[PDB]
Amino acid sequence: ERRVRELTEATNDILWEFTADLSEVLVINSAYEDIWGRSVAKLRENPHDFLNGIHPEDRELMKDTMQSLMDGESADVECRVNATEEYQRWVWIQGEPITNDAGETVRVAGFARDIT
Repeated sequence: ERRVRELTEATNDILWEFTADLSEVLVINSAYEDIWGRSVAKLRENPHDFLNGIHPEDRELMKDTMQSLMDGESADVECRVNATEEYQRWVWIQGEPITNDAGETVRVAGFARDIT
């Protein structure tokens, strides 16, 4: 059923990864620009910039998401994005923690898919 879904519309997921303190973007692809309505260049210079593209109500859900990741759990959230389009896009985000030698979450990584 997944393949047939993919025939109907080619997948174009955002692939992302940040350091856990959001000091840097480690992975971001060009799909980010159309969906978020913001530049990858700006994100690299300020890794917190993606938050400005998230509806202000879903911004606090993101705090809960980061906390889950820091507790070593995977997370799965849906939120409204793209400030230029009055946040009319919905995105499905799934993230996982990448840990250091001591089991601490030091990077967070996943995908984001435009689900309308």
